[PDB]
Amino acid sequence: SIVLEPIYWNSSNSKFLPGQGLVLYPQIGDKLDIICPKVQYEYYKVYMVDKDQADRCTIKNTPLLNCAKPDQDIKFTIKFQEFSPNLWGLEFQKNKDYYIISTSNGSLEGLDNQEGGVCQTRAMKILMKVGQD
Amino acid sequence: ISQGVSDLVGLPNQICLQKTTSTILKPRLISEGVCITDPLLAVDNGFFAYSHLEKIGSCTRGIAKQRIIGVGEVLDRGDKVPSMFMTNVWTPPNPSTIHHCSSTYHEDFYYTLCAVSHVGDPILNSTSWTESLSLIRLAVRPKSDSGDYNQKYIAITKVERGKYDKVMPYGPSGIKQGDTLYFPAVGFLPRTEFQYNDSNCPIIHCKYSKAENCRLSMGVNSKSHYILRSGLLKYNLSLGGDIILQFIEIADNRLTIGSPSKIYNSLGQPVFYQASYSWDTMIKLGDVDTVDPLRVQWRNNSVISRPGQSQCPRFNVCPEVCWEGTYNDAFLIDRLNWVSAGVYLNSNQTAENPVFAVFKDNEILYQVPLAEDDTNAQKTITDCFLLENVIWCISLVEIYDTGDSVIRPKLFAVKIPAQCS
Ligand SMILES: *[C@@H]1O[C@H](CO[C@@H]2O[C@@H](C)[C@@H](O)[C@@H](O)[C@@H]2O)[C@@H](O[C@@H]2O[C@H](CO)[C@@H](O[C@H]3O[C@H](CO[C@H]4O[C@H](CO)[C@@H](O)[C@H](O)[C@@H]4O)[C@@H](O)[C@H](O[C@@H]4O[C@H](CO)[C@@H](O)[C@H](O)[C@@H]4O)[C@@H]3O)[C@H](O)[C@H]2NC(C)=O)[C@H](O[C@H]2O[C@@H](C)[C@@H](O)[C@@H](O)[C@@H]2O)[C@H]1NC(C)=O
Ligand SMILES: *[C@@H]1O[C@H](CO)[C@@H](O[C@@H]2O[C@H](CO)[C@@H](O)[C@H](O)[C@H]2NC(C)=O)[C@H](O)[C@H]1NC(C)=O
Ligand SMILES: *[C@@H]1O[C@H](CO)[C@@H](O[C@@H]2O[C@H](CO)[C@@H](O)[C@H](O)[C@H]2NC(C)=O)[C@H](O)[C@H]1NC(C)=O
Ligand SMILES: *[C@@H]1O[C@H](CO)[C@@H](O)[C@H](O)[C@H]1NC(C)=O
Ligand SMILES: *[C@@H]1O[C@H](CO)[C@@H](O)[C@H](O)[C@H]1NC(C)=O
Ligand SMILES: *[C@@H]1O[C@H](CO)[C@@H](O)[C@H](O)[C@H]1NC(C)=O
Repeated sequence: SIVLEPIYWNSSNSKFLPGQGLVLYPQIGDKLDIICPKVQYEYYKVYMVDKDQADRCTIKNTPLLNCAKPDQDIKFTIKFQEFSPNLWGLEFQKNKDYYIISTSNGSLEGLDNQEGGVCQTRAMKILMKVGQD
Repeated sequence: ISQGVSDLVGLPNQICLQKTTSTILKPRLISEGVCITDPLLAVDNGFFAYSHLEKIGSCTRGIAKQRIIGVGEVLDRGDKVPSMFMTNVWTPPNPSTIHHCSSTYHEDFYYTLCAVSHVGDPILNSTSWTESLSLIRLAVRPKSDSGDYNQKYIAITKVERGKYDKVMPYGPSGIKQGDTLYFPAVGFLPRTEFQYNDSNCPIIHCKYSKAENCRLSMGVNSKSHYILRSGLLKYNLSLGGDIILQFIEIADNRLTIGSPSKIYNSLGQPVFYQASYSWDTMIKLGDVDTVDPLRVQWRNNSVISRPGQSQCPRFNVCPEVCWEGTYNDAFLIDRLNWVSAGVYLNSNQTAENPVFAVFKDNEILYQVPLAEDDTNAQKTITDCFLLENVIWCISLVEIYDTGDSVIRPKLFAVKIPAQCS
């Protein structure tokens, strides 16, 4: 019935464990905010990928977050439901697994890197186990 | 005096025209594992057109099970409230191949234009879509043993698409002007043929926006092969034998990406609504200056917007490269003060909290929630009409509460109040 606790997508977030990232377990009906905080700024493009793309730390898609505005707070909110303003069919099914990663190296020159980056080096990835535990 | 349900025309009873924070609107609701999706609603002359797709599983990725295309009548249920009764239903053979139907009414029939695809939604697979269009005609009052009167396919001999490679219907309902029918449509233009001066992009007061953002947001992503341009598909019934559909592009006045749209008559003049699927997130509606070429006199509305995603959420006004949003139309009910009724989703980035609102360009006069907050809601279609000279609105709302077995649209009847206090 809940609003989950917000995730700040910056490298100093201790909830991204080394090598593991963040694992969430959201249930159907929850709401979540993924925030790229205001400002030396960290630049990211954040994507939702499949299990294989998260394990190899690769992207090939339209970003969920485009954190390239040092002046402003950029926010992305999810409700884990069937309906969405996403035109590509964003949905979250219970007992299904969803992966959010970024392949950026954090600098403005590395916003569009498509391999490696901050997913394999800082474990800046989210694993959402929808409708579990 | 005129009784029954009839078009919003003439001089209706006046409606309340000042801001009121108390609830003066009274929505009336009219009549496992399935999701009912892709809805359509049209209200014209005491009749209506309806459509949906029933899926097994998810509303996005479920297996398409049944497509319904139906017409009926809107009547006084006896207690001075409109309700709807189906009279003629058709279910085409292959539900997964019918996309983006659009219905226009003419005296005995509704004419419904759909797109046929074996590659999915033409919008999401544009380059692989072979343009193929279908026309089904349905009698609003069917007759027994009447041959092709009740239900009829109409074979489309020719499509005149101008400079566009592909066209298809894009939006719930259109209008008639005499014996000519117009459907809301979209045109597929290759980016290399798109004529656009990047200096028309309004990037002043938006320090992070670039001049290319408008042109790049004319397609479903920056590097789409096509750009999408709204318009109309024109079908002139007075022609003999010839079923020709021509595309009429919308003018580049306040241009945004082609999105589902609606053209309707209210109080006697055509009105246009275009969904906001990119960076310009304030509501886009207005009176039609010219039908051919199509030109819309967009209102400068600062109160109605729609939920988005990270790049262009609700109330975004600065050009970004984004393709997101919802379809939530509004219906002009008084041209003298330009007040409209419609449903908007009261959420910044989530599809929830539907609200029925009556509003002007720069203010919402009165509104009411249709459910509770955190109630999930999506596409909304509103048509308003007269029931013995009282303005009524019927809204089709994609809605469900978390935990429902069945995701289903709902029909809401809202009487527009006469006095404000
Ligand atoms: C839903 O989203 C709403 C819109 O968000 C904004 O637009 C989108 C497109 C993105 O760009 C977002 O990044 C934006 O935030 C949001 O409402 C906005 O909330 C802002 C506060 O968070 C609020 O204020 C900011 O602007 C004022 C000045 O405002 C002027 O112009 C408008 C235009 O008409 C006028 O109506 C206003 O009256 C103002 O004149 C700033 O002064 C303010 O900041 C401070 O100002 C300092 C200057 O001295 C500055 O240095 C420093 O930054 C200070 O913080 C804000 O920056 C926006 O006006 C408001 N917009 C609208 C259209 O309403 C919703 O927020 C609700 O959220 C709750 C929690 C609460 O914060 C409410 O205030 C707010 O309405 C979003 N809703 C939810 C639920 O999240
Ligand atoms: C729809 O088609 C009819 C049939 O041609 C058009 O009506 C005729 O149009 C021309 C130009 O107005 C006249 O010279 C003819 O004498 C008209 N004849 C009749 C019987 O109407 C009509 O203009 C077309 N309308 C649209 C919107 O395309
Ligand atoms: C919405 O706003 C625009 C811009 O303010 C209006 O466009 C102006 O319309 C007048 C009268 O038609 C012209 O003289 C101006 O040249 C237009 N452009 C401007 C002022 O930049 C438009 O008319 C407004 N629409 C409505 C319905 O009010
Ligand atoms: C980021 O990646 C680009 C190449 O993609 C590289 O040139 C740049 O030096 C990188 N910066 C950092 C800080 O890793
Ligand atoms: C697009 O069309 C191809 C055939 O050309 C098909 O194989 C593919 O699955 C389609 N994808 C979508 C998303 O429609
Ligand atoms: C774009 O507009 C500007 C000023 O309105 C004009 O000078 C310029 O020539 C136009 N661009 C092209 C390519 O014609």
